[PDB]
Amino acid sequence: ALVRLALEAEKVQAAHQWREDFASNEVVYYNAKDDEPGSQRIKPVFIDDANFRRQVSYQHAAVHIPTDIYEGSTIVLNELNWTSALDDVFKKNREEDPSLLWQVFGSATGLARYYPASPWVDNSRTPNKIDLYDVRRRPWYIQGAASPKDMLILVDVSGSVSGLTLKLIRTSVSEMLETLSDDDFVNVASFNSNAQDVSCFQHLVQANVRNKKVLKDAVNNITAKGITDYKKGFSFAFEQLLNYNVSRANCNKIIMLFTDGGEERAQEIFAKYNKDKKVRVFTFSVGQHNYDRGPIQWMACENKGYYYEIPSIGAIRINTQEYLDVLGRPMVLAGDKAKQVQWTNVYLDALELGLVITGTLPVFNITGQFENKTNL
Amino acid sequence: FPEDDSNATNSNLERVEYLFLIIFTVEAFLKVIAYGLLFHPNAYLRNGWNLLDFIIVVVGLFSAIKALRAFRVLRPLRLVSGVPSLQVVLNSIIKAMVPLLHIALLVLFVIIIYAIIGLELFMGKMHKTCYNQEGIADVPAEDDPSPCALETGHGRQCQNGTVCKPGWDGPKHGITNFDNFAFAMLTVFQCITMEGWTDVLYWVNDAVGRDWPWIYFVTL
Amino acid sequence: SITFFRLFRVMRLVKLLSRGEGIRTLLWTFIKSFQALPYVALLIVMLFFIYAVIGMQVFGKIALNDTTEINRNNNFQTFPQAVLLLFRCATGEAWQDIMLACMPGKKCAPESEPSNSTEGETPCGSSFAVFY
Amino acid sequence: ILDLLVVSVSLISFGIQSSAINVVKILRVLRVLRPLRAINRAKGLKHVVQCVFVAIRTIGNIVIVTTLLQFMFACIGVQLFKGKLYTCSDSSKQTEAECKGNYITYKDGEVDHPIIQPRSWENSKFDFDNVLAAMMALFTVSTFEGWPELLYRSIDSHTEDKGPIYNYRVEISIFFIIYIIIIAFFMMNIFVGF
Amino acid sequence: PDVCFDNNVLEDYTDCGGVSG
Amino acid sequence: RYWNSLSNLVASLLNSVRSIASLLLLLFLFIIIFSLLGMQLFGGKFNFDEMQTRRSTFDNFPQSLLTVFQILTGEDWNSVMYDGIMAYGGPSFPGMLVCIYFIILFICGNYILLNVFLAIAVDNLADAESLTS
Ligand SMILES: CCCCCCCCCCCCCCCCC(=O)OC[C@H](COP(=O)(O)OCCN)OC(=O)CCCCCCCCCCC
Ligand SMILES: CCCCCCCCCCCC(=O)OC[C@@H](COP(=O)(O)OCCN)OC(=O)CCCCCCCCCCC
Ligand SMILES: CC(C)CCC[C@@H](C)[C@H]1CC[C@H]2[C@@H]3CC=C4C[C@@H](O)CC[C@]4(C)[C@H]3CC[C@]12C
Ligand SMILES: NCC1(CC(=O)O)CCCCC1
Ligand SMILES: [Ca+2]
Ligand SMILES: [Ca+2]
Ligand SMILES: [Ca+2]
Ligand code: NA
Repeated sequence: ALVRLALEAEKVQAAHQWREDFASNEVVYYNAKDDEPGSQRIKPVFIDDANFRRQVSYQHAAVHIPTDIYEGSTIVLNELNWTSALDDVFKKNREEDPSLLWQVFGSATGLARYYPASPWVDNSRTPNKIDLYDVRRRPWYIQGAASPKDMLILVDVSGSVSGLTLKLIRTSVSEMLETLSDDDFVNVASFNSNAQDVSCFQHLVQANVRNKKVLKDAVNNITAKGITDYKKGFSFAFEQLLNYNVSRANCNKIIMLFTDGGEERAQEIFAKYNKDKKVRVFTFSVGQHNYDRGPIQWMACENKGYYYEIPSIGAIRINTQEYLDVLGRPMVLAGDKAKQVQWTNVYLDALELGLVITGTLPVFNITGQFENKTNL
Repeated sequence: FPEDDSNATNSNLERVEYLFLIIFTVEAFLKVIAYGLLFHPNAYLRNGWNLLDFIIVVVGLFSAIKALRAFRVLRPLRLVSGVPSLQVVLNSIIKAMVPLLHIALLVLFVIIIYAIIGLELFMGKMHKTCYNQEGIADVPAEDDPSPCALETGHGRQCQNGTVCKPGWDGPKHGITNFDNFAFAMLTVFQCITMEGWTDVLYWVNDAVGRDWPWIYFVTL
Repeated sequence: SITFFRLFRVMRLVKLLSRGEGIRTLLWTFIKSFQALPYVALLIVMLFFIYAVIGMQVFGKIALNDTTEINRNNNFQTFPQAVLLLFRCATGEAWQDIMLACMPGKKCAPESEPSNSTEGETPCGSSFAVFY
Repeated sequence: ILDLLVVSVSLISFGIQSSAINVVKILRVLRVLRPLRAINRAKGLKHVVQCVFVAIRTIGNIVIVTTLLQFMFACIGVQLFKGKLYTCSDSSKQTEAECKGNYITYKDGEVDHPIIQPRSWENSKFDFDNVLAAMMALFTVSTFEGWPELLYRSIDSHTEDKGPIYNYRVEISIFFIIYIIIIAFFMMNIFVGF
Repeated sequence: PDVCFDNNVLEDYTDCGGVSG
Repeated sequence: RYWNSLSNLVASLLNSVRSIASLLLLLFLFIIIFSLLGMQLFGGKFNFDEMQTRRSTFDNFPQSLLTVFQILTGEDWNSVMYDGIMAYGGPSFPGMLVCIYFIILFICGNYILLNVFLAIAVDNLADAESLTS
């Protein structure tokens, strides 16, 4: 079922014409979590079913759009326009196996289109019932968006980071740790004229619930003081990634620096520990300040990494889950041999269904494949 | 920087501080040797000598192992001594300021009297808030509710579960209040410059009522 | 409940003002400058009176609200409160915020004759308030 | 004007609903000038009103040149900040075409307290677009009231229809400073004339 | 797991987050 | 300039500027000294609250100059005084004397500013006396 869905989705997206005239012609779809120009809504019938412990309809597929994503933009409109072709294959899949549970396509733009149609979840409309669901952060999405990694979070705890930016750094580190799974290994270090571990681990750990809790509790107790020294910190980070005496993953050695700014590039350390660019370096500039952000971007660009800015709590959610786009380039380039179904851990369904396991298969973009034009 | 940081530029300034200190020290030594028993009467010479001995002391203390660097800010004033036709302006300004002593003393007496009046009228009537459950108010808490439903009828705690709860630090951060003597004098000085006195008047009105403090504020 | 008498004690400090000589004659000759003072004072209080009256006439329909520059202590209907507001504006305490608080779109309380606000239009327009 | 007061006394009920309510009840405030007219013979009018009129007449060119400089600075500010002073609620969006939804704000901070609020595109209170406008803004700046807020709002503006940066174009603040000094050079001058 | 995908030589990676803005 | 009712006044203004450039540079030097003192004494201690960065700080030199100018104009100096007091702990015997700084910055310099206006009087004394030729 997953393979057929992925094939149909790729074929439909390949032959699609971009447009910006959604005012004249509207996209018709049923939206969940409800009850604007360019969109028409659908009123379902919502019969009651015995398999799903709620009311569902077998005539169209519901769409969930997160709160911060406005459903009137042209990207979302095009997404709905070209994803409206998955309903027929959804119906065929459910007709083949009537015992089929939820089928879902989670887009990279934020919206998740699932079948059968059913209203989103709510708990008595209490004030503490805001919908913060984001399909791009669900583990069944992250496990198929990339491969296991060997992340080592390097945190700036120098004196120039005390204040709002230190709190932002702590929150960002917690949200970054929230994206990891059991197959990934992580450790957290800090540096202020001296690099040291933030907890009792001293090396990479399997990053399960207990270890992640320990790391979060250790990172929520750090203080800012002393001068900054990027050379010692990066030496420590590269040394901890060359252990091989412990259990590891050996799949993605990445260094995720959290800082504000500086004037040090430290070319010698990078030319010493990775001449062959075997370790990616992602860089984050956190808070509102007036420090130079040049060397940070140079570090992000020289190594096959990326550079991000997190100026407020609002951007933490989105600007900490974007590194999976960079880590997915080799998988896309491999292409056909990377179309393998993966099954995830046991977790509680967000639509009140119990304990479930989710199959996973990514979908590639193949527009202009027979002409080899863009490839960007 | 917040807590002892640097960017390789402050270190160079610290290094050149030694050169500046050496230049000033040798200049002072040669000048005092040339003058002998004459370096004393001139005030600017004594100021420069004080600056140099102070910077020697602070650099020695730093080499032994902080805020004394603030005295370096007194160095640019020496420039005024260096350039002529500028000290006469300061002398004229001082001469013009001299006959204002009576007015300054009268202002001091008035502010002292008003501070004492405020101390007598208000002692601790600005330490209550509409706390809901335990020492926390839903409002930003800067309000000054009624003193537990007494003769004063302002700042009523009728918000469906709000009490006086006399356990508050005070308005702002406990800085603007008529308790103690320094606080009252500072508040009177703040009100006499016509900056933010309306907020103080409103807080006092919420504390005790709008049938008394307005006379005090308008008279001030 | 009566503490007005204790305020007399600090008044003894006023005796210390009589000790000085230059300050005494300075204040004596300055307080003696009440010859042309009454006419100018009457002109100023007349200006305040007329401005307060016209303001309470046009800026009526009080809106008891917080964080809107129009509160229980900052009203525009009672004459002493209007005079206090004008005095505050003269002293220069966020008068531009007060001006912005009086704009054509400004919902105001139904405390007036429209007890249920059955008018649709906010009774605090004051299109010329800026000029005022 | 007493005749007008008569039309205020009479119960006027014309087709206009605002009859004898605000059209004429605001023109009846001219009742305090009657004592002035009565005491115009000596009393406090022989030299009080005359001196005020002479003083206000004798200023003239100073006021007109101050107004001319105000107009010039308003034009300069319009050419500088014509549409730059704009923002949105979440401050994470730049164009006006993208700030048309809802966003999460965490009360005052400390996380774990989400609050969903609509996105709105708003100007910087005191507008600077038209030359008819942007003069009351400079008047407020010259009165030393709220000018730091406008200064820090206009320091970090850029492009034409985009949101602000933290500290882009810090130097432009000197403009404001110059204006202030110029205004002072006239505000202290006028007193001297008197 | 044994299947790992990383470090492909045909990766562009010319679009970092700094030089593009 | 079709009228010439201000020619003597304009010439007097130009000469007065050329003469009181000394007063202007003295005021600028005073502002520089107090800005340096404020930057050294306070510096980056205005980030105690983890809510929002305050614009009026003493981090940089231009920022210190802007803050000193704002205080000199007298617009909203109480908030800066409160921030400075809260930087040194809170309301207490050692943590309250720093406000003395602000007091000086509000009086002596302001007095200097007033004296500047005094020079203008003398300038107009050169105009009215020139009115009778
Ligand atoms: C807690 C201990 C307090 C100890 C205080 C000791 C003070 C001794 C000297 C008394 C000085 C009191 C000054 C009170 C007047 C302040 C004032 O009234 O400030 C508002 C006004 C609104 O005007 P505005 O246009 O709206 O804005 C500003 C545009 N400039 O500004 C001014 O006139 C500034 C006048 C300051 C004169 C001070 C001269 C002191 C000379 C004595 C030195 C020995
Ligand atoms: C020419 C002006 C003279 C310069 C003054 C220098 C004298 C020494 C001042 C600093 C004293 C010192 O050794 O520094 C202690 C610090 C550190 O501790 P805190 O910062 O409190 O700790 C944060 C807790 N979270 O402050 C204090 O304890 C009280 C400081 C009291 C003196 C300042 C008064 C200002 C002078 C006004 C001049 C016009
Ligand atoms: C709808 C909003 C944008 C307002 C309408 C357009 C505004 C910006 C335009 C329309 C007409 C314009 C006015 C037309 C004529 C004059 C006379 C000139 O000597 C000074 C400027 C002034 C007074 C203009 C200022 C700007 C103005 C008021
Ligand atoms: N199983 C995926 C869900 C909930 C989840 O993301 O865990 C979302 C799409 C529709 C089915 C439910
Ligand atoms: Ca640093
Ligand atoms: Ca003032
Ligand atoms: Ca003010
Ligand atoms: Na698995």
